[PDB]
Amino acid sequence: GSYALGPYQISAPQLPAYNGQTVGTFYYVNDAGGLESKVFISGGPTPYPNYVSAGHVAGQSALFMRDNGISEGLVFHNNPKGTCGFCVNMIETLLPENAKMTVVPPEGAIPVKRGATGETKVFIGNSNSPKSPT
Amino acid sequence: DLRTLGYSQQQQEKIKPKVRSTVAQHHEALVGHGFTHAHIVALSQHPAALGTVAVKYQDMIAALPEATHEAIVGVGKQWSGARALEALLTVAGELRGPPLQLDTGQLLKIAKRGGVTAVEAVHAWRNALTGAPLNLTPEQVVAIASHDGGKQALETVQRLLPVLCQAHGLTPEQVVAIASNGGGKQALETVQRLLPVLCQAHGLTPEQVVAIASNIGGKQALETVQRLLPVLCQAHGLTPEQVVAIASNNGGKQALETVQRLLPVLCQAHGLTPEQVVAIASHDGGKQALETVQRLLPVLCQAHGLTPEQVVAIASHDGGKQALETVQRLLPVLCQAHGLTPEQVVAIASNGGGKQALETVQRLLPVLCQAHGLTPEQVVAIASNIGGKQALETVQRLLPVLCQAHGLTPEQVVAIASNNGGKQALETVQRLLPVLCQAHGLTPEQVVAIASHDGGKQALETVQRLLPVLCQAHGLTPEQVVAIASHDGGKQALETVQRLLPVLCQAHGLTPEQVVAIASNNGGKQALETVQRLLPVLCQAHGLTPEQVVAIASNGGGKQALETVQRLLPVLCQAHGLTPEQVVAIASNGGGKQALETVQRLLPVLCQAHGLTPEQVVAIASNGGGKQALESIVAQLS
DNA sequence: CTGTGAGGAAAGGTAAACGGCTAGGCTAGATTC
DNA sequence: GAATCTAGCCTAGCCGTTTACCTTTCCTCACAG
Ligand SMILES: [Zn+2]
Repeated sequence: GSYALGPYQISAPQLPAYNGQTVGTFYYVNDAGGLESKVFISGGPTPYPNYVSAGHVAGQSALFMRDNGISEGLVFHNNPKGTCGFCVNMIETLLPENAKMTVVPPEGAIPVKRGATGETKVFIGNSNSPKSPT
Repeated sequence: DLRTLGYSQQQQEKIKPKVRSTVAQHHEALVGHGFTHAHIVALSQHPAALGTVAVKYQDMIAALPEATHEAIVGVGKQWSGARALEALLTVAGELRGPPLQLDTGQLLKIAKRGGVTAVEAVHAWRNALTGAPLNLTPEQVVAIASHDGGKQALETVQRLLPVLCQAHGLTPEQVVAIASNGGGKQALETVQRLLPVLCQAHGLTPEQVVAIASNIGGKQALETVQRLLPVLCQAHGLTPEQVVAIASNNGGKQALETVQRLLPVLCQAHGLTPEQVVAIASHDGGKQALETVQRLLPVLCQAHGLTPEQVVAIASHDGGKQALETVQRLLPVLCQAHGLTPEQVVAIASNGGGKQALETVQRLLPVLCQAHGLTPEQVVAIASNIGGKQALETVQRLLPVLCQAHGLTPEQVVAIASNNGGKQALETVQRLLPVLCQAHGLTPEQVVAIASHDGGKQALETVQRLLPVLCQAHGLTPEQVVAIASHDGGKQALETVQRLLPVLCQAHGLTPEQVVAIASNNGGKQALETVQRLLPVLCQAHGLTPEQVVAIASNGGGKQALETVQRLLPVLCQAHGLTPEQVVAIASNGGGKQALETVQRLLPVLCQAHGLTPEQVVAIASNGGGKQALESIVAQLS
């Protein structure tokens, strides 16, 4: 994507790895123009080990966006395969009442498994709460 | 004068003025013999029959032990009522022996439908009829001599069967079918006179000519076809099959003339494709339907909604004029007082005899809704079939008895009655439920499932007749018999299975479960016959195994699928690069013939103008609903 | 070194719905001898 | 009058094809015994 407002243009630096887990970026602002990728790479300790999306790279936003970001969201990905099908669903619950999701690089346009659609949707506005483990 | 005897005003008005004295004379004797007032009123079209029945009745019962009052009244009210009975009192004894073993019902039917002349004609020439060179079974003789105009078809058959069967060349059953209708002598003579001319100049096959001449009113469709085929095929741009279909019904001459007169007017002023006109004019009373459509299309399409497609749908059945007039008369009162949508009324009226169904619905909606507790949707579903009036009248009478004396829910009764011929199914269930439940060990649910289909009465009778023999001598569980008998045409499937199981299981190496799977669908008899005919051809000429043939045939319309596979395997495998497994996969679902034709028609386009490989279109077509996806999801959106 | 949770998508599978044909009966009016 | 020929209108039974509503799979960028 190349469209967004606020004190920043719309582009991300890419890291070609092909190995490892994932590299991602984020662009969020609450009251200042401060923003960074927040060194999000893969899954670590999260208070939701039961939801598979909680260890995927996109789903990690829930933590620190439910806490801080009622605003929209911007992401870019370094895995050129496509957005997992587990996060096409299952992602809408784990945000506040309204938020936005963004696009993946054009390289990840060769999906082989179920789901995995390119140029992911905005992923706006579901109303239920993430469920407590156990 | 007849009021003292106890006749109502309407009954007195029905009787002709000059025959009331005869009723006042022979009323006491008839009442003593056990006749009702309605029977006496009906037995007055023939005044001379009253004295014959009153004086000679014990002899009638002695000669015809099983005869009832209704049969005697029906026989003795026609144009030859007295003389037919007086000949039945003298020929019945000789007609019951050889060569024709005739029962009471056949004698009564032949008398009532043919008269004294037919009775004596059958009595005289029985030896010549049953013997060489004719060799006619008694059933064929009864069928021929049971029409108004008999004693003339028999002599014509005797004189013309060898000539027609030797020179022109026709199967004797074809001649019998031609001669088994009113005015069959004229039909036979006209066929003999006009068959070569129609088969040589106009290029018609003999089967079509026989089909035209196998209807009451022949000798008029053949000459009209001969006169009007070229002008219809040239000026109006039609096809010979359409003309044959138009002329292959009762009064086809009138239909042909009306089509010639009114095709341009309907195709220009109103707006209607010629196919719709042909569909309208392809039923009995076609000219009436055409003229009524021309008269009533604008008013119904403007003042009552009712798009022209619905009007054409209504008018495309036998008696389509009465249905249109009844719809025009009863749409407002039915949609304004009983709370019914116009689509429901159209669905009710789009069947044979829809006027009676509409009248019965108007008469019986409130009583059924407020005395038995039925939703209007249930009544509409009951009344939306052929003969729905009888179904409604039978439900109104037999609902409480079946719901109390047999422990059946109203939903089951509604499901039984919501089918063609549902009047007979309810009576058969009432008669045969205890016997089937006690003497054979069947639950009521199985009986209801057997009876909840078209022709369920025959299915129940066949199940009762054939359950022990199939269960004991062939090693079949009762569940398999129920599964076979559940579908439409269960009697035919059961008979075909009983006839064809051993040779299929022995000469072809098929297991009984495969036969059960083949015969457990609509039209399973045709599938069984086609499999028996085509298994060795498909397994040797082409590379196939019996499992693939069984999979193809284990579906609705398996005969068509098998024939289409046989026709289209080399064409698809030698021009489009498809392996036989893929062709089998395409054809192993419902509507497989259409799927194969669509794939053949649409593969080049989807391969040269959309960027799709063959395996992808095969995968789309391999699932149920292949024509819809290939024809309107991948070929119209782009 | 091979087998585990939440959440709406597509996809097999049986039944219900929607068309069209064939065989047989009964009544009223017209036509021929 | 005595027999026979023509048109319409109603009930049952059988054979093919398309559509609406349930239920059994498939999906990782994680990890444990
Ligand atoms: Zn994911």
